[PDB]
Amino acid sequence: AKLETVTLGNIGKDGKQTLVLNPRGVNPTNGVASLSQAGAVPALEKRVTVSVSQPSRNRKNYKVQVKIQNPTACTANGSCDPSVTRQAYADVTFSFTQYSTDEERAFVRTELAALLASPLLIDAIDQLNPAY
Amino acid sequence: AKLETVTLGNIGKDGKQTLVLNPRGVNPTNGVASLSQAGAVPALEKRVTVSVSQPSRNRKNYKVQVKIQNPTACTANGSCDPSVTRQAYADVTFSFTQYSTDEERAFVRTELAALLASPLLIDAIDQLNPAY
Amino acid sequence: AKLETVTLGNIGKDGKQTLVLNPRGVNPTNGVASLSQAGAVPALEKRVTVSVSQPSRNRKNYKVQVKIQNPTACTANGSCDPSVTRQAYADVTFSFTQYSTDEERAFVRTELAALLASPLLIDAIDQLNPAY
Amino acid sequence: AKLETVTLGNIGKDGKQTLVLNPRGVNPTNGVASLSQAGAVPALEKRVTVSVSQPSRNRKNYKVQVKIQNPTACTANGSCDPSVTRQAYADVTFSFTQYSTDEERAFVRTELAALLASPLLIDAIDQLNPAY
Amino acid sequence: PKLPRGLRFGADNEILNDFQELWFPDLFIESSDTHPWYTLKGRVLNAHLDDRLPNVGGRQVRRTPHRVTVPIASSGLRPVTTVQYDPAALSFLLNARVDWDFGNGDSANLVINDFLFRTFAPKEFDFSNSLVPRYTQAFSAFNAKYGTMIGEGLETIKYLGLLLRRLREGYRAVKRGDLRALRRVIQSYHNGKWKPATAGNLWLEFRYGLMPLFYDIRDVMLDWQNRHDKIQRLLRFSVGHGEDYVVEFDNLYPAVAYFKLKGEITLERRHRHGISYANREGYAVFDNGSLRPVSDWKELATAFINPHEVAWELTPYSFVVDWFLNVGDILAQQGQLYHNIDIVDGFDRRDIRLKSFTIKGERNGRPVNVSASLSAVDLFYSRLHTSNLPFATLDLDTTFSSFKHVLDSIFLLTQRVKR
Repeated sequence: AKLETVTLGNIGKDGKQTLVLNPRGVNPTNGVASLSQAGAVPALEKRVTVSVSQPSRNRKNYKVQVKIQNPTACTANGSCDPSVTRQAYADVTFSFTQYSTDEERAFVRTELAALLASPLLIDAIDQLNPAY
Repeated sequence: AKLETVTLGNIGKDGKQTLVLNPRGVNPTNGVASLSQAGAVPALEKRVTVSVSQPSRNRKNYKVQVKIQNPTACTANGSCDPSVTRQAYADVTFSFTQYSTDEERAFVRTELAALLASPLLIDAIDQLNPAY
Repeated sequence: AKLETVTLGNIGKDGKQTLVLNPRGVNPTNGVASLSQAGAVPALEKRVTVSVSQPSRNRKNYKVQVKIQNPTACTANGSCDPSVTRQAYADVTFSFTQYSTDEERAFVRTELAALLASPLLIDAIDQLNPAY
Repeated sequence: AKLETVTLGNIGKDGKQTLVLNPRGVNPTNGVASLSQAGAVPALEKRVTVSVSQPSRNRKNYKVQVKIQNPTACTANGSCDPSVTRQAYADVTFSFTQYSTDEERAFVRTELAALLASPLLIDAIDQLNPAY
Repeated sequence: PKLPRGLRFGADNEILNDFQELWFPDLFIESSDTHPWYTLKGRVLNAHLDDRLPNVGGRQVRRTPHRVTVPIASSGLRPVTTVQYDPAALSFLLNARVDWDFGNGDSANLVINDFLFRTFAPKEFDFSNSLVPRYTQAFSAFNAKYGTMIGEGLETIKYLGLLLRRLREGYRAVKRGDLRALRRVIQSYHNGKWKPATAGNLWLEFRYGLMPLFYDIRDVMLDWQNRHDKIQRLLRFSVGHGEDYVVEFDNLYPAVAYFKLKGEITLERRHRHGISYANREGYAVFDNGSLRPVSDWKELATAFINPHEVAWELTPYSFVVDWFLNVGDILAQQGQLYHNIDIVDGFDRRDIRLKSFTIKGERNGRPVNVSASLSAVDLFYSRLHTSNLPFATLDLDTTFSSFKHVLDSIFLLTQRVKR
């Protein structure tokens, strides 16, 4: 549907964190939409990117790419302006076949989320731990 | 933590779908864990892969890679055995800096999930639609 | 915001001149919007072009380019159709740094306009005169 | 007269068979009209061809040629598409002299039909039998 | 939202044009304004007055959005853009600069630009009485005028298949070991005998024997691609004629309480009918590229004839089998355009363009010199899609039947080159 303000509740380890994302427009070249938090400095502002794709002579498969960019502001650099320190990269992709059905895709969508809420990944993500 | 049976509720467009994943062990070569539904034919069985990484002389950043493989069984091929038809590929990666903090990562984890539940992506995913 | 009909009052040395600009669409290749007066012949019709940019491996800076094209119609060429005679080129660009703040930019926007209303530029523009 | 849809009743050994023929146009080269049943595959569709002629330096006589082509569809060839098996050829010609009168010709037309309904030819045609 | 206004699904997830909507669109009502406000630059009543006032008008025009999509036939022409336009008494923007000098104090000059008005124009007409007869007349001359090019290409394609039946013997000669038959074919190519006699490899002898043969086939496939596209343009038969006509109009009052303006405008009532000739069943299965493109055919042909290859240490035997397999696949793809080709789509587009006209100036009966220029914005565009003909006379099946079995024998020959 239409790019809109996207509010998000239940965020962060607390789950009391909330975030809104304004539509940033769409880069027509790569054909990729953009979403962002409204901050002060766009360089500091959180970014969310989604894209679709269509099969070509190069590839017969659909690609759905989602990337998230969350920098780390250094408030006091010893200078009057904050500066980017660390840049968190969150990337998600999807592949499908021209005959892919709806529920299959839908099935993929939820389960990925459930994993993200699974106690497995949290140690993997938060504490950077392998499967043991 | 330890690889375990991972039960998942609230799956698929319905959300009444449930899935369990048994620990498949870990390939030590690539250093990647594996999880699977318990089906009949492993080739048919759903697969879930997670991995961590550690910075080397090649890269100073942590990588967390998660891939999901959900084939499509053809029950009647005209033959006595089912066969793989379409292979759904779901891939997720993560990048972090050695100075990355906990909550930053935690912040990334939830928000990605929220997006997956956001009304935006569902049309993007399920109905394969761009941002309009 | 959305491309719309852009009405402009207080135009020309008189300031009683008015102009409207219809959205012409956006060339996706260069990623540049286009606006125009609604005339008879598009070749004769006034054109207004705006564009944004995003930093790449080639440049770390934002570019905002605005060009204006105002031809000069020759009504009677001795032929049944008017013809382009002189082509007025008005070009404006902007550069910014990823850390550029809002008010800085806003500060730039107004002051440029004020100059255009300043008694300095009018002789420079209208009468083509240097600073003396 | 004009090529038209030609409906035919009382067809086949039953005589309950009916057939329609759409005008197929006329090949100008040979100067021959074409008629056909409307089927799925033109190769399968029944064909009817009629032609007139006019005396030349080569021949002083009129020729009227009528050919009928009724293939035999093989529905299941073991392949997804039907295929021509047997091709029934029905050919009829006529010769006349520049002084040929109307009723003479008319006399020819009916009697040929009557023969086709005569009990003689049916065994000759249907059961492939000589005159005994 | 998965289905656009011009696309339709299928049984195998195929995106085809929706013929239900593409033939007859939906009539959309237009409520917006094109140019409701026009400006005046001049003087009147010996006083400087620059104001903006709306004139008469009204917006009732039925329009449909254009659609440009991929064709519905392999190696075919673009689909027709079916757009319905309802005439509302099309207005022309009046740009007239008049300069009058009379009296002793009554002198003014003003230019009225972008003045729209309403006339009486015929909304419908019919030219089929002169077009349809002339339409079937070109069919008789088509076999004499273009028949030479058709028969010439038929002979150049048959010789290609003959070369393909001969080179299969040299390839298999290395397989089982019959090298005696190889030396019989090589000697029948060169004028003299200069072949290498040194004992080399077993497969290297196949390269020397086919040296002139590689250059022969290269020139065949080169110019064939150009002639293949030349004959596709002849299938689209479109003929028409223009005739002169004059339209009279009156009741123009652009100069309120000053004068009236009249004139004459000459139009050209034109008509042309196009037809489409393609596969009857071709438009049932298609996707957004599934086939082998033709933009690289000119480059990929010389990729094997050149003495320089990158596959020598890459198992050349596998590349050779794949090369012939790709040739038969492309030949089978083009071979599906001659099986049964009949009239599939038809359309009749009528339009009236604009020509040079004259404008006469007058002021309440006095002659005055007036110089103006006008242009056309909207025109009649209604392409009515239908399938029917008043007198249908066409036969192209037997003419192209000789080309169908030629590629069939070639496609069945490559099946004997398996592993």
